[PDB]
Amino acid sequence: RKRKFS
Amino acid sequence: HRKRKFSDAF
Amino acid sequence: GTVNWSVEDIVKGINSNNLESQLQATQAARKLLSREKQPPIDNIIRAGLIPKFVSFLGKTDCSPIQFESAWALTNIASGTSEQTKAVVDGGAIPAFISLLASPHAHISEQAVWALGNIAGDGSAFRDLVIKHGAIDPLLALLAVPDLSTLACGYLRNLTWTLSNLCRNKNPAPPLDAVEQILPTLVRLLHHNDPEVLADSCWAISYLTDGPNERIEMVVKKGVVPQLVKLLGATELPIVTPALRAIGNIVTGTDEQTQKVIDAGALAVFPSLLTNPKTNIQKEATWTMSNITAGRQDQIQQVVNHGLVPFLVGVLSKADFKTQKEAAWAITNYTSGGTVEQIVYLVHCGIIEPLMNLLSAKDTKIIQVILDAISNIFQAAEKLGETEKLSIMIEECGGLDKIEALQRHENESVYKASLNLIEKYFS
Repeated sequence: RKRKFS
Repeated sequence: HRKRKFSDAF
Repeated sequence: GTVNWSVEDIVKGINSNNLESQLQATQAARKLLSREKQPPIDNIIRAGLIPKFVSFLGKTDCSPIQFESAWALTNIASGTSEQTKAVVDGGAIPAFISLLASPHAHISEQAVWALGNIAGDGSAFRDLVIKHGAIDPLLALLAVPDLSTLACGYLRNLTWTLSNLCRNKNPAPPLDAVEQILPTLVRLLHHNDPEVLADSCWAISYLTDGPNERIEMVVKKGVVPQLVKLLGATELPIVTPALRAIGNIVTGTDEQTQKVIDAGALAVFPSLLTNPKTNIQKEATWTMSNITAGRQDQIQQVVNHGLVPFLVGVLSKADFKTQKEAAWAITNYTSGGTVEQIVYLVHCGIIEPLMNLLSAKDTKIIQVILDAISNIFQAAEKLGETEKLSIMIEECGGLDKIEALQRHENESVYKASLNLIEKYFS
């Protein structure tokens, strides 16, 4: 999984 | 009968 | 100020020989890369900005440009594999590892986040992050007397990044890396935050998915009772990976399967086998199938816990995927069970739902069910009660289904169905 920092 | 690993079941 | 800048203006600011102009332009790039709808990641890569951001990571003298460039790069690394590769090709891995020891908590967290995204891409990048030495400074951030003193988001990011270092196969993570991470993982598994618990469980589910030697490394750490406790949690994001880890452990040796039973896992299965989430019922039935594939004393524990009526339930009505797993659970039970255990299965009403599933357009489930029928008849043969079973199969319309399967396209189905008709229905 990858996650953006919004 | 025999074990099935996650990738061998689905 | 730094809101809605063009890529051209960002490039002009970053190419200036002025640190403050570079900082303002990097923050503008971070804000562009942070927008909800279509961030221009490819445009930023094409402008040659990744090597500039990576050099800004080394500017110890300017902590805001380290943070802005780390955040901009985290957003690029969170994208596609090609976008994560562009971050890695820019030399970002050693630069982020150096930032883990930053005295600024928000910078250190950004580096943790970026490395989790890089490691999360797949096996090669995970192993490359490990070779650059990320594990020691990541674990040092969690080397505190009580995890409760750490900031909530910071702990969640560290857990998630560690779970990515445990993830992926072909190859599985290096054995020494797994041994190094496991004591911290066991500690995170006893933390009270639901997100930390979910990701710790996912990490454990990855480490237990593979050869029995891999399961052993985990089970030896005494985590099975804690996993069974989490198997009973109210939060679905916790139950899902805790069930996956338990399901993975019972694919192991009879001894590893026994640790799951000894920890009281079977007492949770009446609720798991009737859970409103179809994936929970499916994976709980798969778990049951691997326990019925065990020793006769393990099949007896399934019986004692009143789980055979729950298996009759899922075989009678459930999503088809769960029903197929239920068919496997029955064939495994009938293969390893005693005559008394197989007789008990018929008395619980397994025959009618087992026969109704012979109408399914799936060759694999037909083979599995026909094998179970053969095993039940073999038990009935030992008691001389084959006629009593034959009439039971005839009455629920099972005979009509087996007879029709004699003209099936599959060879194994055709042979097994002709065998039952000739042996018990002629």
